[PDB]
Amino acid sequence: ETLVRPKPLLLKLLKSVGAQKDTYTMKEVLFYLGQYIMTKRLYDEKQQHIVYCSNDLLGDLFGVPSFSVKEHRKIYTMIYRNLVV
Amino acid sequence: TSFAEYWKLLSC
Repeated sequence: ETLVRPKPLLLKLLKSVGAQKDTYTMKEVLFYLGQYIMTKRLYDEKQQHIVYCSNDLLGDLFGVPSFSVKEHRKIYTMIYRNLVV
Repeated sequence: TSFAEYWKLLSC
């Protein structure tokens, strides 16, 4: 059901917090990614849709110091740039 | 609103 292939920085990200494989569903990459953040306490404690990726792997792949979960389209766009679909 | 839910809004 089209499985996707993370590119090397996102696969590294995914592996770091458990993941075992090279190919995934979108669901799966989204659960592992959400896991990575919450796990890396990259989220802002008072307005927790904000995420910081300065001096982190996450900014290496997204190219920005921070971002807002609300920005659904912008965030999907960045994830896809990191997948062969 | 939790990060959890905002991200659960992002998927869904």
